[PDB]
Amino acid sequence: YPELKEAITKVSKGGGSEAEKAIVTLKNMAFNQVTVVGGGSKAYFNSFVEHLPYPVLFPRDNIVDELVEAIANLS
Amino acid sequence: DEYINDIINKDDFYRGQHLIYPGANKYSHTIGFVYGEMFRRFGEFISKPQTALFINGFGFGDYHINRIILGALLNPSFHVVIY
Ligand SMILES: NC(=O)c1ccc[n+]([C@@H]2O[C@@H](COP(=O)([O-])OP(=O)(O)OC[C@H]3O[C@@H](n4cnc5c(N)ncnc54)[C@H](O)[C@H]3O)[C@H](O)[C@H]2O)c1
Repeated sequence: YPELKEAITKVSKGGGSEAEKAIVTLKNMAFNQVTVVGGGSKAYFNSFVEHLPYPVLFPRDNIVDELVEAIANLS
Repeated sequence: DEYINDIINKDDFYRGQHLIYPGANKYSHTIGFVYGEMFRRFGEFISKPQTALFINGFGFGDYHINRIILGALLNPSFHVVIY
């Protein structure tokens, strides 16, 4: 949830919707099974793309475009 | 003995459907059948796994072969040595 600190400020100062209170109360747990991530883009879908690691044994070189262009030109 | 010599040195002597070469009578299915079948066996032969194909000292004067090879690159077991 990107709006993490905002919810904390709202509850401390008063107000906030039911979702903010729920996330605040369920986030206070100090357990390793719950992870807290905050940021302007870390919680967004964009940051999730780069988090995926490449396999150790899977080849990393890209040779698909070469095959496609070879097929297009020669064939 | 019988027919080749006459064709060679008999001047004006020709007939209809008697000879099959080179790729001559394709408008007739009967002849074409032979070349189509040989090419079919060749094409489904390269589809085999763990098969080695050789193209050595070839000028690549044909068109179908090159396009078929380009479209058949899905096989990761293609090796070529050309002079
Ligand atoms: N079942 C089949 O495989 C099949 C299919 C279709 C047609 N055909 C036959 O194909 C038709 C014509 O085919 P084609 O005669 O034009 O093919 P082709 O015999 O001319 O192809 C090979 C040629 O390339 C020449 N060449 C030029 N440079 C070369 C180089 N650097 N290295 C090697 N060779 C070089 C060679 O002189 C010669 O071998 C015939 O009408 C028909 O009989 C056969």
